Amino acid sequence: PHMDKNELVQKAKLAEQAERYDDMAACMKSVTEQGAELSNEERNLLSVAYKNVVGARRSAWRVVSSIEQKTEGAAAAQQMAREYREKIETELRDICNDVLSLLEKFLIPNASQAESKVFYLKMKGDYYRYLAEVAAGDDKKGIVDQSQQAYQEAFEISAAAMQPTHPIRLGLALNFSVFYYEILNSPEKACSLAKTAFDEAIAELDTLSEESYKDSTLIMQLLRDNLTLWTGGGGRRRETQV
Amino acid sequence: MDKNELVQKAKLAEQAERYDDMAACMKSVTEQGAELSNEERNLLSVAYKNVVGARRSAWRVVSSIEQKTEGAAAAQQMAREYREKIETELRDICNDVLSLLEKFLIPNASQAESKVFYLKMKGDYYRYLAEVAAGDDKKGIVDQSQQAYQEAFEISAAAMQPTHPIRLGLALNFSVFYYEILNSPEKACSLAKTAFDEAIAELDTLSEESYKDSTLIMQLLRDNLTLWTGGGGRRRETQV
Ligand SMILES: C=CC(C)(C)OC[C@H]1O[C@H](O[C@@H]2C3=C([C@H](C)COC(C)=O)C[C@H](O)[C@]3(C)/C=C3/[C@@H](COC)CC[C@H]3[C@@H](C)[C@H]2O)[C@H](O)[C@@H](OC(C)=O)[C@@H]1O
Ligand SMILES: C=CC(C)(C)OC[C@H]1O[C@H](O[C@@H]2C3=C([C@H](C)COC(C)=O)C[C@H](O)[C@]3(C)/C=C3/[C@@H](COC)CC[C@H]3[C@@H](C)[C@H]2O)[C@H](O)[C@@H](OC(C)=O)[C@@H]1O
Repeated sequence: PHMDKNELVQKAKLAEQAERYDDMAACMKSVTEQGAELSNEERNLLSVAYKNVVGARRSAWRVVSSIEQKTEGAAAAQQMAREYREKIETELRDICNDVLSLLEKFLIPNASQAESKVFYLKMKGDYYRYLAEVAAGDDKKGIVDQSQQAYQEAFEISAAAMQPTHPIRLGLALNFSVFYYEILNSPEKACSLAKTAFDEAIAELDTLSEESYKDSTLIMQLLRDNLTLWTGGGGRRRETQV
Repeated sequence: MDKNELVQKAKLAEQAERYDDMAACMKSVTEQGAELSNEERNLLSVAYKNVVGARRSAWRVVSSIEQKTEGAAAAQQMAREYREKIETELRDICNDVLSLLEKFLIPNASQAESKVFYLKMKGDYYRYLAEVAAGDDKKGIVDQSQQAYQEAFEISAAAMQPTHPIRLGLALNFSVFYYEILNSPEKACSLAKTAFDEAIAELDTLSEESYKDSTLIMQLLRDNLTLWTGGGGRRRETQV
């Protein structure tokens, strides 16, 4: 029925504890469709739910894609893997389009604060990036442009209105960096973006609050994990403190 | 879709951890009516193990939340109704498996090892029904599980080696059935200890490269024995 948003959130937390993320996503989708601005808690429940729904397809897509490449010497096995991948892609695009619709219809146009604006624009960039991961041929370029345009708009807002220690500004830099490295095949810009975001958070560490401490320090390590991974083939100088 | 294509897509779904797809593929193979190979048999069981295991895990999480929700009638009802929703999915899965066992797998089982596999499976999925049963229907569900386990137990005791992973796995689950469903811990321990002792008497067989599965089940059997027997004056163990 048309239930209260607190009732739906309660059901979403029940589904989250049971690791039933379809249910959790359906509850938070209904919360979004009521048209009221999401609280930080509801926003995070929505994001986590669809993170898990789409992630199951992305991990399965990579497994099947790898098998398709490993079986390229046999036509029957390769075609079976290809057709299974195409089924998974259809599920993947339907999920991404579902999230992208909720962003366009409810979340982005109703975002009244820069923090939430950046959150939803980063989400838009992420789910277009997930579409880019499985886009083939000539239709990839348009999807990549959509991802970049949302990331860059979120980056402009974030650079002007958010501290470098804010988890959303850090998470934006992390994923935008991955976009440059893996979608645009631009490792220099990807490393520059990751290194700058980390360094700026370190430089202004005194702006980090307790409520953002665990999230921000986690994402700062994710930034360094990627930099260390990418600045391989020589380099990755160890760090001291004197 | 031909038989061999279905099995190949089932293996594909297994690697992708898409167990609903895997179960659907092996159910279609089963419904073709021919006897399953040992590989196809294992694919079918692993598929439905994961499909039903997700509901059982979620059932226990939601049941616990529901039981801990005192003085919040609305929240407790919401938790119960969500558990009941999970229960319905769980029953449909078990009924699906039990129907496949009764219509195809058990009647077509040509040799003892297969008969024991499928009869153990029938005992297992009736046991899963018993875990969420109550009222009047539980007694009948429990009897169905015990009768399937018992026949598998008599066939395996007759025609299978004590080191066979199917016979060991039967002893593991039948003993748990006794401990947990029938509240017969001494029967449960004796069943588990006899199977463990009879297999450890052929320890050289268990060390062979082909007996990794029996080796795993032997760890579980002894784990339950340690859990159920002793555990009072035990001191922690080290190894220099
Ligand atoms: C019940 C609510 C749940 C679903 C658990 O919230 C998830 C998490 O929600 C918050 O954390 C957010 C957040 C995450 C944190 C980095 C988790 O950090 C930990 C474990 O310490 C991961 C999540 O996916 C989430 C919600 C998302 C993002 C992501 C948003 O892009 C659009 C990039 C930034 C990051 C932000 C929003 C984090 O603030 C919280 O601050 C976290 O609490 C902790 C651990 O401090 C909580 O684990
Ligand atoms: C990887 C998965 C696939 C390919 C589907 O096979 C699952 C597994 O299938 C076989 O193992 C069976 C088997 C299991 C073994 C205990 C797994 O052992 C190891 C070392 O991983 C667990 C499975 O669920 C399965 C198929 C089921 C049963 C169970 C059936 O009850 C009705 C009773 C005991 C056990 C038997 C049938 C085992 O022989 C094999 O012997 C295993 O191979 C090894 C190396 O142990 C393989 O991992």
